[PDB]
Amino acid sequence: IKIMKSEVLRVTHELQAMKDKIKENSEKIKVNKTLPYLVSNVIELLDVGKCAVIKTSTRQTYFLPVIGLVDAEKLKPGDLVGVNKDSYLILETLPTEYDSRVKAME
Amino acid sequence: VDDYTVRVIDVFAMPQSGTGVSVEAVDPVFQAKMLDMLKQTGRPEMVVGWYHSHPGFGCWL
Amino acid sequence: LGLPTEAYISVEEVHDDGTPTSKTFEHVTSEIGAEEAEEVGVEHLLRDIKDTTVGTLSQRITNQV
Amino acid sequence: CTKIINADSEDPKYIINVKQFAKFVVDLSDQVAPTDIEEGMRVGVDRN
Amino acid sequence: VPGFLQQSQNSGPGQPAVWHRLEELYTKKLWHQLTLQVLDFVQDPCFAQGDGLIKLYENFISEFEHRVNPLSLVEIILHVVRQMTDPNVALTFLEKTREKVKSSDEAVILCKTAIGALKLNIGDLQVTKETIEDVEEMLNNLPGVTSVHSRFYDLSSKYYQTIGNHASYYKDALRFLGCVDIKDLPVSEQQERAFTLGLAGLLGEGVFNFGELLMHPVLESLRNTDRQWLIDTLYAFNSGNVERFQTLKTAWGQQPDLAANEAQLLRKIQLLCLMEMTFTRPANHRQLTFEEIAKSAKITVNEVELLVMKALSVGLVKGSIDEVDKRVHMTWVQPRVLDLQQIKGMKDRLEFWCTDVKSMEMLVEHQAHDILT
Amino acid sequence: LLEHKEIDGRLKELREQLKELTKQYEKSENDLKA
Amino acid sequence: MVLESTMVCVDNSEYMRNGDFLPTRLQAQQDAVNIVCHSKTRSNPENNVGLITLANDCEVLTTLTPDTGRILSKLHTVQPKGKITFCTGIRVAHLALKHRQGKNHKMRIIAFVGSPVEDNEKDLVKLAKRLKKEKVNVDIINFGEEEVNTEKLTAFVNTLNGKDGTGSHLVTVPPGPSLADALISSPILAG
Repeated sequence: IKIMKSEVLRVTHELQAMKDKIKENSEKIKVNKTLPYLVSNVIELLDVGKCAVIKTSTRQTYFLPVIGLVDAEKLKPGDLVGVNKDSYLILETLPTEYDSRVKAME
Repeated sequence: VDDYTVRVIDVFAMPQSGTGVSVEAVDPVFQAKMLDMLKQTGRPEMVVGWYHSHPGFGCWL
Repeated sequence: LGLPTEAYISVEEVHDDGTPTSKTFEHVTSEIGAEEAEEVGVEHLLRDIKDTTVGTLSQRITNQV
Repeated sequence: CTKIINADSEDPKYIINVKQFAKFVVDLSDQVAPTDIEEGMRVGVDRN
Repeated sequence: VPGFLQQSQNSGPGQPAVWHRLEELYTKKLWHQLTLQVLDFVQDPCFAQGDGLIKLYENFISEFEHRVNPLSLVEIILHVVRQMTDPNVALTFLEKTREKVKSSDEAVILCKTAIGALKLNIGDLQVTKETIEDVEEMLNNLPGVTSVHSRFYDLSSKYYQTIGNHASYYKDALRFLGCVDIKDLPVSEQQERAFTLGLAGLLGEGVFNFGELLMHPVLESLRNTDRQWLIDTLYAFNSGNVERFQTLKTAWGQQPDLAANEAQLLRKIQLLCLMEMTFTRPANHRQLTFEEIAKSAKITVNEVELLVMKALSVGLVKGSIDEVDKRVHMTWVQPRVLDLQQIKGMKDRLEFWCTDVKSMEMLVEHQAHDILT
Repeated sequence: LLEHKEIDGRLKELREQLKELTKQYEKSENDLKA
Repeated sequence: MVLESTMVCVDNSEYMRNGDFLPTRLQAQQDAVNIVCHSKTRSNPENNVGLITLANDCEVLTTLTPDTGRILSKLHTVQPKGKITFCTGIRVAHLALKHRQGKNHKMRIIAFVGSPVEDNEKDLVKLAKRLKKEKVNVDIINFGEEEVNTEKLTAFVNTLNGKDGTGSHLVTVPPGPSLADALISSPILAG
């Protein structure tokens, strides 16, 4: 019973510490995922556990062993994403622009 | 050492920041704790200057 | 001649099958290896009359000695 | 400039097309207000 | 509690001083002094048949301490359960204690090995082996206690009434001898232990030479008093001399445990003998004619091949046999203890080869001084 | 059973319910290696 | 008031297994270091505190640091499963006191011994001399065993307080009421 209370105090101190650790982690995530992302057209997703090849708007193809800082389930092969300008990883997904006639038709 | 000599005894890196390589990229707190704590280690050397890598751009400012 | 470093690791055995307790750091084979953009710094720090990676007959006989 | 990404002052980024160069999502400068920026207009953007 | 302590101050050797010390330590609520006092008290020479009141006393003491190291508390419990001498109630008491002290330290471990030791007489296999593997698998980050290993000897050694536990029993018995550094046991007890150890070494199927058996202090120090025939057998087997008359002398000097395994003992001594002939000739003439092995190992030349094959199979030598010319080639990787005079001789051999190395180094250096630069 | 009603009254939420922050830490570590 | 780096010497030995204080002598040491470090930190905000184990080895779990929460948590789960050693403990305390960060900090440690020290008076007195040469001013408090303020400890005090020197007070704690007020009446007023 007393060991239980000691474990309770230990776990609450661990909670307090890992709070600030996850905050530092988030700060450095925002340090990497700042704002001036580059949009890329995701050509397709390949299995490896998924890796994606993308065609960034700088007419350049790129293979990503890890799919950035976004979930990886929907991720349609053509879903426009904001890939990092220098390290080329997917910081965020943005809604699809248009599909030729589907915008040519209101 | 003198007006004709600068002796870079050592260098310590700095955390990568989203700004890039600027004067806001030097964390005053990180710089401090590193300075006092290296002084404790046995490296009580004043900060001579800074360095940054221009990858493939050559050497210039 | 041959002693740049020696790396040791502690193991959990008393001393042998039939001996009292000890710890007895274990030697591990050590190599001095560098990746790119570190080995080049070594070379630039070097480039005295030393090096000559290609093995001339003179250098090979010196190696045998 | 293109779609406002549905900014609402928490997503001030917009996908912008610099001619034959690429397209980028970018946030505003402090000297400009979002009310002065809407889709489809030419906007001067910094290098850094 | 003081009522029984003062009333039952008697019924114990040297009762007044010790029980008044117990009184004064109890009224002052000292426990570690109390725990050392009680371990000394239960380690007294006696039968301590007053089990009921002593178990009640330790019941109060253990319920009230709740922080005394479970090593000492479990030592007291071990002595008291040795005192009760009744299997089922002792088992239930051990369960109650291990549920009273569930600390991660060496309390449940000693409870399990005490269960195994008490259950060795009934149900040798079905419960003790799993406790053994449990103890060894969660023996970690406390190697310094060095008593659970003595109890491990107790369990896996009193398991030697088998054929397999003659080399494995020897293994954990040497491990135990390492476990108890100080001798601190009666000469008769260590003599019995070295008796069964020599038995293990001789009847060990996988143990052939296995030095450090003669060089372990526990046997060499105190086995020269009585039953020296076994130590003589150890000498002769490590020396490889069959010594038929003296080996038989020990055979009918110790009729049991050696007449019924004489075949495997002969196998072992013959392999050791071949080891010695390989030792004697320093590869100057490696090819040994079958006459040497026949006369030396006292075997027929039809059986040298068989014993060589056996020695290769077990893993001690890695030679080969030339039957055409009646020779055997030997390239073997089995070393031995090395007899300090032999240390000096091998030192001289090292000196010879090192000065040869040095001489050729100077020769090449002088001849190539033009090129070395 | 004095202070052992269900589990110390507190460990039920601290052990796993408030340990979901370790799952979020795992997510953070995936963000790291990405 | 004065800048200092405290190096507390907590005992988790097996001779600590005493009932001299009501709940637990080890817990008596835990809340005693708790209260004394509370008083010291509250006395001077920038002071540094640390922890040393003396059982079968000198574990230095927390060194000279200003924060009190983490040393406090190190007090818990101390697991008293060892054997005390005063001399090596005070040696480690002294060398840590040499390795303090701020040079102005006047050296100071808090030592709590509740076990009978098994040693020889000659080594003890020579160690008192060595600590006297380095002007390391200790306070020593006798807990636990009935040989409170043993001749070893009195010699330590009168030698470290050589002709009323550093101020290693022989504050006496009864083998009974090691009460918090009994542990704060003397030191918070003086040492």
